[PDB]
Amino acid sequence: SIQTLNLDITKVSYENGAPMVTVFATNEADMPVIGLANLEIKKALQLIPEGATGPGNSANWQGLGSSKSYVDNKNGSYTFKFDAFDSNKVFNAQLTQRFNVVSAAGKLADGTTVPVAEMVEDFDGQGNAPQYTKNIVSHEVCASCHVEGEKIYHQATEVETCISCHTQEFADGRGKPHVAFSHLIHNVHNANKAWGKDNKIPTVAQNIVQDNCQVCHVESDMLTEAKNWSRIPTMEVCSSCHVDIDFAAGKGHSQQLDNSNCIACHNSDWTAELHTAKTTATKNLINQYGIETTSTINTETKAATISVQVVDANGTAVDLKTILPKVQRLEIITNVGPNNATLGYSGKDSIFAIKNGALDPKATINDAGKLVYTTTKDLKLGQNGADSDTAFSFVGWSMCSSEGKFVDCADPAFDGVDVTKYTGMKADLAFATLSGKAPSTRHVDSVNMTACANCHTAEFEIHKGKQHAGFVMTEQLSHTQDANGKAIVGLDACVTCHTPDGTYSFANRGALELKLHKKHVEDAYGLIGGNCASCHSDFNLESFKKKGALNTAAAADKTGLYSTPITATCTTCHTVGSQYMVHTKETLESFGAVVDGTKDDATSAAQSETCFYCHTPTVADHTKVK
Ligand code: HEC
Ligand code: HEC
Ligand code: HEC
Ligand code: HEC
Ligand code: HEC
Ligand code: HEC
Ligand code: HEC
Ligand code: HEC
Ligand code: HEC
Ligand code: HEC
Ligand SMILES: [Ca+2]
Ligand SMILES: [Ca+2]
Ligand SMILES: [Ca+2]
Ligand SMILES: [Ca+2]
Ligand SMILES: [Ca+2]
Repeated sequence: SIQTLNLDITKVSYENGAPMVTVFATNEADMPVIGLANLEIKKALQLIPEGATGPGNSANWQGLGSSKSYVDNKNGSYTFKFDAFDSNKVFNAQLTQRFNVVSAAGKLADGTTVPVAEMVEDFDGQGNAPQYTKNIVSHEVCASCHVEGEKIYHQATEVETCISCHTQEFADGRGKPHVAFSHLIHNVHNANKAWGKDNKIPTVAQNIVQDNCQVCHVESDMLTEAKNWSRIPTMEVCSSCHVDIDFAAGKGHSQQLDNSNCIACHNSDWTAELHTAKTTATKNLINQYGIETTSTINTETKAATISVQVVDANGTAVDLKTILPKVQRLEIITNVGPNNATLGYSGKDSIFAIKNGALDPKATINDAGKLVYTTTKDLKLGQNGADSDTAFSFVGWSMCSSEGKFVDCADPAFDGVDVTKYTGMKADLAFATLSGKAPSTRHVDSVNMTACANCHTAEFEIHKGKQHAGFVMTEQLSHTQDANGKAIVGLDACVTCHTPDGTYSFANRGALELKLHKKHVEDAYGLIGGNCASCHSDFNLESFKKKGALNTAAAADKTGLYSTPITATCTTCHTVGSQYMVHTKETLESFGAVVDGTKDDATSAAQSETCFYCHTPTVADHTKVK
């Protein structure tokens, strides 16, 4: 019923001794919410300033108590009192005061569902606006990866709440420096030491965050202490990833008995630059060059000719001969039928037109300076309906590089394993038709690269390594816009290899409709759970009408097994015969499905599934049935 619960602390009065704190609660339509039964001041705190506990030391939140004692004022406002405020007798009205207010998800008496809500607000010692703050990060950055509104590890859903409990005082009281939040947060994302009573090595977190400070530390003229990540070096925080130094013993570093001198040597400019230098340099290299690609079909040979034009940052022609010795790889993959690929993985046309500065004999650089290549595999154009009139070609490429500069590829046999020696560049996509009519294109309206980049960054070099140059996905291969006129960067090019017939093995669930789900349900569940909205804005259920069979298994003789397309898509996570699927194979067949059968049988029955008579999935709730 209630979609968003907003909370504001509207009044703080110390006239009776302890503070009386009034909270106003509204819904998404700014209407007052009456009847909250689980509202609480989870923490009352005050701010010991930067350096007060010692030179170079951080500011600290000192505890003043908590309260679940409030009156519902029957107008959207609620007033708290404290039964035992400041039991430690440390209250100081010269300090900034903070209140952390939480409302548990649940149902108002009338049965109205109410979602969780959390907030903090800061004041001076009389309830006016605060004079100074410790605002370094905000909850929004975590939501780029962790599902907004769900608990992050435990206890709460917003970082300010974690920060309000995991304080220096908290850590000191337990004799455990590592549980102070500014140590913990880096610890749990970095694999140099394990964490928890379970000794978990953060392998997955490390591979996503990659120690990149800017995924959480965003400079902003909203958070006045945002630059603290580089301006306040301390042994307590810096040791979270730098785990082998003993400052006390003077091992692996000069002896430092306190934090008095860290900033004198570790100046802010240096700390900020050093931790961000590699990603900054890589992003600079990626944006040095681009490509613009065309494809045409020879109406008589029915082969496709792909032409690639390198351009500079201003989009000005660069003759490929001039940078050829620095091109590490350029690869071109062509399939047919962008809505239901027809050639399979084994039947696709593919070539490394360039490897380590050298042109393949099948590719040439023409007099206008473009690379030109003509397909050699049977593209079977027009052999499978109107969609098969269209060939689509994916171009990926890389340039050799060292320490932020492009360099010559001096080793023709360089295998691409050492990713520090080259940079994947912006990939491209080109369409051509046998008929000469406009090309068909795949829907790109349900998932796009912007969603992938929330976790992997915009500079994600997909598949970079021994097997591929690294595909960087950008507006270069956009062919449509959203309702707002923003270019959509689709993943439709990936279908060149991620075909309905699978990838190199029929046991991989390689089709694109299955592969992203399989990889992420297996390895990203700790982050995403069942949150389809992590990737999807919508489900394009109409797209199923353009699909045929999808490969779902390998037979014992290693031949391919296939399912009708809706069943195939759902069963990636809901394996037939497992505890994750109630419908038996017999029942699914009674709904028109083919389950791990022949390609012919699955193709014939592809538009015979009755699943959507009952199932009405939306991204908000994919489990919905009539
Ligand atoms: C906000 C969403 C968070 C997050 C991300 C974490 N916490 Fe807590 N936490 C609390 C207590 C009493 C402990 C045990 C400490 C001990 O071992 O003595 C923890 C522990 C953790 C861990 C494990 C850290 C480790 O190195 O072992 C982690 C990763 C963690 N928390 C994350 C208590 C609280 C709260 C008290 C009201 C609040 C709020 C939070 N935690 C919030 C969060
Ligand atoms: C105050 C207690 C600190 C803290 C928290 C750190 N330092 Fe230093 N440090 C200095 C030099 C010349 C180096 C080597 C530079 C380099 O490797 O490029 C370091 C190294 C570090 C590290 C990184 C350790 C690593 O090998 O990765 C860290 C995390 C670190 N320091 C923290 C020089 C100085 C000083 C000059 C006399 C002073 C004082 C400090 N550092 C103080 C601190
Ligand atoms: C948008 C549809 C995409 C695409 C194309 C990819 N991702 Fe993710 N990803 C996430 C996590 C936690 C992992 C596992 C990391 C690990 O186990 O070390 C992955 C893995 C991948 C890969 C494998 C290569 C790699 O970098 O590990 C690939 C190719 C890939 N993904 C593509 C996390 C997320 C998200 C967090 C909510 C989001 C969103 C995405 N990924 C989105 C996409
Ligand atoms: C992507 C660049 C992330 C951002 C931004 C934040 N987190 Fe994260 N976190 C991320 C991953 C891939 C993982 C590992 C998940 C897994 O299955 O291993 C984590 C892990 C944590 C943890 C430990 C719990 C765990 O699941 O291992 C915590 C406590 C945590 N993250 C907290 C957290 C906070 C508070 C963030 C905002 C400051 C935050 N993370 C951002 C990826 C990313
Ligand atoms: C999210 C997964 C983070 C990443 C990646 C990095 N930092 Fe961080 N840092 C994060 C949080 C939630 C906090 C606590 C903020 C608070 O209000 O308490 C911090 C804190 C720091 C600090 C302490 C600043 C202070 O005033 O004491 C430092 C020095 C710091 N972080 C440094 C730092 C560096 C150098 C990083 C890249 C290697 C980095 N952080 C990444 C969250 C996250
Ligand atoms: C994990 C999120 C880290 C935190 C917290 C801190 N550092 Fe760091 N540090 C980290 C990485 C991944 C690297 C390698 C950077 C590179 O690309 O070379 C470093 C490196 C340093 C260095 C240079 C050491 C070297 O190998 O040449 C220094 C001097 C350094 N870090 C200092 C430093 C300080 C002062 C920190 C607290 C403010 C700090 N680091 C935190 C990862 C992480
Ligand atoms: C052929 C040149 C490919 C293109 C173009 C793309 N991918 Fe790929 N991918 C390919 C192979 C041979 C494999 C391994 C076999 C398998 O099916 O798993 C993959 C694998 C993936 C995975 C899984 C990764 C894992 O660690 O398990 C993902 C998530 C994936 N591929 C995604 C993906 C995307 C988004 C692409 C377009 C940018 C893409 N692939 C293109 C081969 C090829
Ligand atoms: C990113 C890791 C994703 C998550 C999380 C979820 N889905 Fe997804 N989905 C993803 C991709 C790359 C594709 C292929 C798009 C294409 O061009 O083939 C899909 C596809 C679907 C579909 C097919 C309809 C469509 O919109 O294309 C469905 C019905 C679907 N996905 C459902 C679904 C559900 C129910 C999810 C949460 C449990 C979910 N997806 C998460 C990527 C990702
Ligand atoms: C992984 C990306 C999934 C895809 C693809 C599909 N579903 Fe799903 N589903 C997924 C999860 C993680 C869960 C929660 C499991 C649990 O803990 O209970 C679900 C759940 C459902 C349900 C509710 C289960 C029940 O009580 O019956 C339904 C009805 C459901 N899913 C339907 C469904 C359909 C029709 C799908 C294809 C369009 C589909 N799911 C795909 C994960 C994933
Ligand atoms: C009505 C006669 C249905 C038809 C036709 C199909 N499904 Fe179904 N399904 C139905 C119900 C009532 C449920 C349970 C809902 C709940 O909330 O408990 C389901 C469940 C599923 C699931 C989730 C399974 C699980 O998590 O255990 C999936 C993935 C699913 N159904 C898929 C599916 C397919 C592929 C269908 C067409 C072949 C199909 N369903 C038809 C009701 C009905
Ligand atoms: Ca207020
Ligand atoms: Ca909030
Ligand atoms: Ca760690
Ligand atoms: Ca283009
Ligand atoms: Ca039909």
